[PDB]
Amino acid sequence: VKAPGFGDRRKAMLQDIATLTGGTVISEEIGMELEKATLEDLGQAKRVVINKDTTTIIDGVGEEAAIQGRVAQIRQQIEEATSDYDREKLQERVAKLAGGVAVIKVGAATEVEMKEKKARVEDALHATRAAVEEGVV
Amino acid sequence: SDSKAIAQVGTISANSDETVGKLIAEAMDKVGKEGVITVEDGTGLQDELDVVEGMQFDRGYLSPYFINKPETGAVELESPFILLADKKISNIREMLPVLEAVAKAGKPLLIIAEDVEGEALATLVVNTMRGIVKVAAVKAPGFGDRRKAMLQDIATLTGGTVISEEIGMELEKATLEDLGQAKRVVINKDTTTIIDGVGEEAAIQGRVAQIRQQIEEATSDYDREKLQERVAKLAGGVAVIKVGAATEVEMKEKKARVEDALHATRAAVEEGVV
Amino acid sequence: NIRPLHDRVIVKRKEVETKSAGGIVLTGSAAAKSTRGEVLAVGNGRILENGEVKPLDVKVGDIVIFNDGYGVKSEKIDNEEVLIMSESDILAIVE
Amino acid sequence: NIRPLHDRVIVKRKEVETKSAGGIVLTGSAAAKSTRGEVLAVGNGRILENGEVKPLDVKVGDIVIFNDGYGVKSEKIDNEEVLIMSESDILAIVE
Amino acid sequence: NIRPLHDRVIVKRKEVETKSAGGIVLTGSAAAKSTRGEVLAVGNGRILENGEVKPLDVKVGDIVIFNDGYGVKSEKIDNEEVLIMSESDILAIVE
Repeated sequence: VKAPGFGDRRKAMLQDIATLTGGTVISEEIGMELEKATLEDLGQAKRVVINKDTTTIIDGVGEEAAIQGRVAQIRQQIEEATSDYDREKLQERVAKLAGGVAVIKVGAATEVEMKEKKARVEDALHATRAAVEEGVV
Repeated sequence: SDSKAIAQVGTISANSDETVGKLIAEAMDKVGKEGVITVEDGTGLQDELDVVEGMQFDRGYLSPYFINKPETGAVELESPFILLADKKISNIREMLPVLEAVAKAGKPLLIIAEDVEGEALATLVVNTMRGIVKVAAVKAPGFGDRRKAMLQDIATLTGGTVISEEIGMELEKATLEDLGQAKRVVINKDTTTIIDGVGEEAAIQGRVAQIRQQIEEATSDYDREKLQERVAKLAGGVAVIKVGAATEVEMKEKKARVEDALHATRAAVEEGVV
Repeated sequence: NIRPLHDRVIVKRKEVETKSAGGIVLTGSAAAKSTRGEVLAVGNGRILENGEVKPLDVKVGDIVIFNDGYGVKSEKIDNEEVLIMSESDILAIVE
Repeated sequence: NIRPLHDRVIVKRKEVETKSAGGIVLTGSAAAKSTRGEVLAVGNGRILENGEVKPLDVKVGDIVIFNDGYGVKSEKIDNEEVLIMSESDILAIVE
Repeated sequence: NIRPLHDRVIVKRKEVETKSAGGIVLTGSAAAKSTRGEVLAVGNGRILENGEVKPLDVKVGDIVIFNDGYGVKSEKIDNEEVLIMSESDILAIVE
């Protein structure tokens, strides 16, 4: 399969997969060659399912402390982020490493109804986030 | 001349805002007579003052693998050498003598060069993680003649010699005498700071004196403010005031008031009050 | 076993050194391929114009200096890479 | 210690002079690389067509003048630069 | 003092003539470099295939005409320029 992302974020994603699976990234910029790779540079998992569009890695073998260290690092560069796009990308990365990702599909008969309902659902989701982070009146 | 009168001037010029006057008086007291103060947009709702001591230039490390302190994501070197290379480095063959000498020395090294290509950077990052040498590499600030001038300024502050082809020296023949020294070097993603560098004072006073003469012989305000920033870096400090406001129109109005107050405090210091 | 013909010699070249005059480790294009090798097979000898043959100057067991070029050839014998080249490609003998 | 093969000679070139007919020092591409060297190792001799070998005219200890080209090769011994090159590229011997 | 090796000869080039066939002086690319020189020292001689050496026909003190080319080399000895070239590049000897 192909490596996700384009550029530095691709490097970060590869390193995240290495942390989750307990492996070592083979790159020229740090000084190892793929010919000299051994079994220790290979990560391990329990089950891998690949489709036409998505690849999933389930129950990777890795000691937790690396995962908490990585997610802590990421939340530190989260606090030092300016644009919302960068912050939400790092939040996606933290969700992939530690939590989960949910998707809500809106069902409606037409397109105008779909757009109106989708806007309502986004308002609701923002309000629940705010009410969790600060409380209610 | 006293701080109370400067506070009063800054307050009057900011439309009777006591906090602006107090902040500007504190900034002028901390940064010194030779420092500079700038105003920029903030992120919170309260005004904040951040003052930088020492020399800082807006150049970060060339490879994230140099980081030895992932907690803050910063490269920290204690008592390193500063190798000021006034040339483009792509082949590692040139740096072997100085690297071996510093490895024998047993204390870190910092490379400020025009650029570092893939091969030399790869060799450096391979060596840093093996425990052989502690090496960090950053870019030389500026573009053109000002870049040369600021490399010379760092050489004067750190007590080193700039390695340039236009003077008649080669980087292979460099020794420890051409390398400067400092007390601490902290590098981030964006800024590099050199703290408590060794340098005999007479050199710094002479350099700032010359810079004052080309300050007096400057026409455009841009050149004058760049020269004043250089003098602040070598001798004084640099302070930045962030303006806090809820919206953008309020931010613009408050920022204009703060700039008015800063200009008035400068003028009142340089000529007096009525 | 592999035996050459006439004035050809089969060698195996030594591994490229990493550290150079200290602890500095060279990685990438900096570490050029080594031009020192160990002779394994030696031919019978070069054929002269008149017809008689004279023995090789290089003996089995010595360390030789050679120049890489078009005449030098690489062969994968018994899962081990070796170099096959003529005598004229030999420059000097170590010790 | 290294010994050349046949009619090859190992030399080390002299350091490039800085001053030129006075105190003017030359720096950059102006100071061309020196074409004078000191012989260290001398081979046994060139092989004739009939077969016998004759000794070289150049002896160890003299100063030679040579023309740099493709046949001249540089190699590192004892962390020092030496030139392994054919005798036909020797032009003259000083004194 | 430098002595040529084998069949080479050391010559010094004559100064380029300025006035040609009258008082007209030539300046620039018009005055082509002179192809007449004076021999200083002569090598022992060329080596034959069988092994013996023949003395060179050119003797020291004569005036020679040669062809400039890649085989001719220029050397700076005693702060003076001389040409190092083979005997085959000698075309004819004056008087």
